[PDB]
Amino acid sequence: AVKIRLKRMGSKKSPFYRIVVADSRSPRDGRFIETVGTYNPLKDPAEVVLKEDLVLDWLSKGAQPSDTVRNILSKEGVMKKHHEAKNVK
Amino acid sequence: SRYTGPSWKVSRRLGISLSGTGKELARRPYKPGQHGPNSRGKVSEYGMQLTEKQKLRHMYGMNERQFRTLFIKASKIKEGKHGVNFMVLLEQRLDNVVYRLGLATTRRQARQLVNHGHITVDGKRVDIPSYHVEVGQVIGVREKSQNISTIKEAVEATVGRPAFVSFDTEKLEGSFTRLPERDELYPEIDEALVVEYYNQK
Amino acid sequence: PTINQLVRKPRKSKVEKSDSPALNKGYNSFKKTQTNVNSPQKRGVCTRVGTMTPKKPNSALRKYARVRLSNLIEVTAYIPGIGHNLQEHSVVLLRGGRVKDLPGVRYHIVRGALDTAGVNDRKQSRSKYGTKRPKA
Amino acid sequence: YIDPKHLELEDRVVAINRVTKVVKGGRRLRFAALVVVGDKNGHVGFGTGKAQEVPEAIRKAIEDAKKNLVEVPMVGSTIPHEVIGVFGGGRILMKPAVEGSGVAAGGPVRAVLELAGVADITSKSLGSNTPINVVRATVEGLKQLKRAEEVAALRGKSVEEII
Amino acid sequence: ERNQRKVYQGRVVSDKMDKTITVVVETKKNHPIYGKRMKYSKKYKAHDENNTAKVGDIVKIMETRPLSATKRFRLLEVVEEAV
Amino acid sequence: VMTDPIADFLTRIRNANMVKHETLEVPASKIKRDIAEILKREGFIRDVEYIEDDKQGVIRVFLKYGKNEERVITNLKRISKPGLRAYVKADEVPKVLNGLGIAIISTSEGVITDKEARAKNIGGEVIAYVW
RNA sequence: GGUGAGGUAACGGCUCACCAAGGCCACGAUGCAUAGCCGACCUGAGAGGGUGAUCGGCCACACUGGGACUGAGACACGGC
RNA sequence: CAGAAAGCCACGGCUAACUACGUGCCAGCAGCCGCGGUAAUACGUAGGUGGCAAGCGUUGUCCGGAUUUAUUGGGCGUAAAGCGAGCGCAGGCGGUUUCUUAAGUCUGAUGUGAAAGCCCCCGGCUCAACCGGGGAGGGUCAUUGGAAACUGGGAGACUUG
Repeated sequence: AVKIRLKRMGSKKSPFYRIVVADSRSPRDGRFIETVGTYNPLKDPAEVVLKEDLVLDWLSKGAQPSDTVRNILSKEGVMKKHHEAKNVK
Repeated sequence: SRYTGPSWKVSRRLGISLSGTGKELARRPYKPGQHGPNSRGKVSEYGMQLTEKQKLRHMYGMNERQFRTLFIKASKIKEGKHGVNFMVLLEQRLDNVVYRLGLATTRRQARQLVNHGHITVDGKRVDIPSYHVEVGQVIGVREKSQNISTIKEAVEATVGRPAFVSFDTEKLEGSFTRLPERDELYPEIDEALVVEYYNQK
Repeated sequence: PTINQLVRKPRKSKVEKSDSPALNKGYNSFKKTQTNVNSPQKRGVCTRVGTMTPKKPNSALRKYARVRLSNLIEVTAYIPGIGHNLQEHSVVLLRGGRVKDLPGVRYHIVRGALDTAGVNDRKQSRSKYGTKRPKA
Repeated sequence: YIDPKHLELEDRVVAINRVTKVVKGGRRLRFAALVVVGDKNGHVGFGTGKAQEVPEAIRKAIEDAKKNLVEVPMVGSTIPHEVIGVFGGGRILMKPAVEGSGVAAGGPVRAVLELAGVADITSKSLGSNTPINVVRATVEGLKQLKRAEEVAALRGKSVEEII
Repeated sequence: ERNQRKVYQGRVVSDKMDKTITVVVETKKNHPIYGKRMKYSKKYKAHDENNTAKVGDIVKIMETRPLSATKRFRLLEVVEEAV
Repeated sequence: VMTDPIADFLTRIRNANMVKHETLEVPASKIKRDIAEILKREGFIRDVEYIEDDKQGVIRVFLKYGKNEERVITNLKRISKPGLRAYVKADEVPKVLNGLGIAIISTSEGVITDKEARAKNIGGEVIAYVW
């Protein structure tokens, strides 16, 4: 039940967010296995700061990227590349 | 307590004119108190380094703990003397760019100017008086309402203008030219009475 | 000493006392408990009142306050200030400090933070004796 | 040796005592003084004397002091290496510092080493703290110091294969 | 299979038990504060087939699995015999 | 009973030097011969020579002195005495009097100076200082 | 410790029956008192002393003590 | 519109800061030395000055200064400190030398020592803290290969102990 997800680093008013990749038994900002990506919550068009190297390696193992990961990596087409290089493979 | 002094009694007590021979000389060399002339025995080196550090602290009006942390920034460099590189890094406050360019006449005028957003740098506003100005930031004067007379009143009163910055009063534009050094930027104050006081404070 | 003789002994330290014994409170209630209570200050009550004259060769009549805390032990403590606002059988806070006037006393009671008042002469040391800013 | 009294020198008076000797009836009181004299270029000395008042005492001390001066072999306004000197309870540690850091030393040993023209040095008082034996052990430790051309000259080899 | 057990070439001390001897290894290490080399040892309960090695014999030993109330050693090679 | 003859050799050096005469005879072994050749290398002994009949050694030490009768060597003491052997790695190599003296390291190939150890990145056990 | 059997996701005195008396200790067994352990810290020139909050990891506990059941996973914090 | 935006404890030495008067063995100050007692920079007022600085005094606790537990880094004739003396089990340390060994020791390669931590390089928040990217630190660690001087294990030798 491995699962890639997000992680907050806020202050009071202005947050900063990070993608994080883990197993779903764990808490969100708690433990994990390794690291994937981040993104700016402010200044749209914000800073799409992605690894885009471990998502397809990680879903080769088989996981479930969450709701935000699918949209903001379909902006980079990684989920499009997921069913483009895995349903075609 | 941030700044109160009328630039009379501090220049009286420490002794050096603070700092460009802009004096008030009818009452200077005798210190205040109920014994003006009727002085007493010699000064301990406690009091010597005391008034010495208070002389360099009143080069700005700044804070003792900020002087501490800026002194600790001067040890990261690992070239040259630690007092000399502190003395150089003493002179890259935004207010130091204000005074040594020729846009004002004193540091309190520098801080009262830069308090209310009256200057910018490189087409971007800086609010704080203590920004770290490197070499390359072409300092500006916020050309919205620069017809205010006291800017050019301080410019055209060409009293104290050093010769290590390249600057033209035509555009009111210029940049901090290159590196200063000890032998050029204000003798005579210190090379070691800082680096000895700050071990056993 | 030689080094294996330093191996088979541990070189113990010089374990220190502290001249504030009453600020480490091995309670009575309920089950006569222990101390975890490294305090700045402890509040207590009165048991008697009086004065004291010191050793040779100092000569006056200093006053004091003997205090029982909640741990059923009694210490004599000193009074600061001019005008003792406290009286017999009254709640009293303590502050720690050794005093070289007499054997026995090693504390001084508070002025101007609790049940006691403070100063009405000093307009220059107003943080001490717990009576700050008067408009006069 | 006799370093002459023909150099520009500078003084600093370290400390004075008031010292008795009982006579039948009253009490004598005389002062001593412990004065160092230096060129702040690399020649320093010390001395003492007693009299009945302060300026006469320090005059006699400066009179004594210029008979004795020491070489203090410098390199870059810093010691060549680490030297420890001891004279009757006066253990003094002295150690070369980083160039531009200053003198990190106490009361009397600063009054020697600043006056002898040392920019950068570290020290630590250890043992006795009367101001006489401090100064004497200081000057004894500064005596105990070598130099590269000296050492390579003493051995049959040359310098710059050992620096 | 990629790893054997760390064999500890101890000597035999006790052999009074059936199928079971006592192997004592010895090593020497430092002091956590001072410097010189100490001397210390443990004792290893070793399982034999029929108690071959005598008192003082040298044998290397190898662990298998918990056989008893935590004895975890086997015989390998009778290296050299006392007499 | 002597349980360490190297320190006796070093103290006979200091005892003959402290009263300043240059004749010295100690019974010697292989390693005393090694430190004799090291001290003849770096300019401290005027001559060494060997006389053997049926027993220990001996190596005869001829001390070195200057123009105005002073001494070129001024002290001598060991480091890894018996009782506490002390070992030094290649980034632990000492540098005595800022390299104005020398120090002895026994590496895996002989007795060398401590410039030789940082000239090969090879450490060992430190016998003694001298300066 | 050995013998065999039961039992266990799993080895094993974990448990039963038989044969012996073996085991651990001055390098500190056993006993008594105090303490949750760690990554870490506004101390020191450094060797080393002091604290175990944040925040993160592991372990243990649910008014006190026993006991199981469902469920693969609990002897279960808002289950019995 | 300069308008709303100024507060803290002492001044006998250690440790910058003086006067007038009162109580004048007593009212009360003491971090320690130490004051008082009719001429107090020490008791108390009042003004003068001093150092931090919208934060500044007191109290408690922890490390230093402490070489005052000394491995780094102390010593036992008189200062605190060699058992009243011998004999010896275990234990600590051992004369010279040839060959071997490689346990200690030195050296390479590899896996690991979570992330945020501290530091350094680079960057953004108007700088600043806060956040981001990259490696050094934490092994007295595990496997694997050499080195054979010193210590340790095996075989022989010598005569000084």
